[PDB]
Amino acid sequence: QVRWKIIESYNSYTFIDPTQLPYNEKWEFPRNNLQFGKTLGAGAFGKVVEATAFGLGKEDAVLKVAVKMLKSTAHADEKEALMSELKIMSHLGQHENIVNLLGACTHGGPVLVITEYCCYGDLLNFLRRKSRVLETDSTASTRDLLHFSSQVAQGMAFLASKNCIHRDVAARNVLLTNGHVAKIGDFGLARDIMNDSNYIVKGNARLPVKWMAPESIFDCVYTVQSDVWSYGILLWEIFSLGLNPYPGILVNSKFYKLVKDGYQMAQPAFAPKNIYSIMQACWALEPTHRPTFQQICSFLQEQAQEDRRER
Ligand SMILES: CC1CCN(c2ccc(CO)cc2NC(=O)c2ccc(C#N)o2)CC1
Repeated sequence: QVRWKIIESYNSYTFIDPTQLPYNEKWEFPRNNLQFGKTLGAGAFGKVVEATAFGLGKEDAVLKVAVKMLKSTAHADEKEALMSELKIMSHLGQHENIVNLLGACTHGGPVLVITEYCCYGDLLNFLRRKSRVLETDSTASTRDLLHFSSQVAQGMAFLASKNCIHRDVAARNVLLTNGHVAKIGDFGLARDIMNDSNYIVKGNARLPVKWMAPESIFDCVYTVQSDVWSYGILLWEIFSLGLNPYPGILVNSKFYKLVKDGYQMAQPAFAPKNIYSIMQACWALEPTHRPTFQQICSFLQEQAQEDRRER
């Protein structure tokens, strides 16, 4: 699969899986006080649209928001997934680098999940635009790339503390909001996975193989340490300004043997040695030897301090 999921563990402790048990009427919002705007993006089962929420939250501010919903294509299994996402997001609590849940409309019509809106779009395209610009005729700095890396590492650290796995860590799934601050969220339902060649067919599913840890690919094992590997690939995308992972290499038998054998992409053009060390660490074949997101956060902080010390 490729959706957020609370797993069982006991640093962090799983007292309960929000998925089981019905939903908390604690997030209900007036389906009327919502004016649908432009369609931010759409997928196979649903879509997410921009909108204005009148009187949302304590501060009755009329802030801009994003609204996810299903399509005709969505059946039962599809409806459950949306409710489950809702249940997970209502249980995770808020964080500055997560696309936070703001409300929902589960009565008097189709289910609508309201979350924060990210005015600048996804990171991958932001990166690709700057790089294209590099062949000059706003210019990202090492600090800029470090911040993106930190913000995401912080979001992932938060998820990990809640025993929540992401499963689709990639630059395409990193959004940029005010101040160009990065945020992560479950965007599967609005992801056109069936027609995105980055998602390889595995019979009963479509998986982002180039971003997946070996154990997840070969043993269907998904843990927080699997997400760490994926984060390593994300770092490579960030510091190469958006090149596709394993450039020119197709996903087939050869590929699997390569990753299985310990093959690792080369250091990206804009990554300092220290940052490539993070990538290499994240790509340890043995999950237990990979760093935790907090360890990544603290190391990244050190790189930001030294960079500043340098000015
Ligand atoms: C899968 C894609 C994720 C990013 N995407 C946006 C594109 C551009 C902009 C800037 O106008 C914003 C986007 N999205 C959000 O702000 C947002 C909040 C929650 C979700 C969900 N799902 O998408 C379209 C769908």
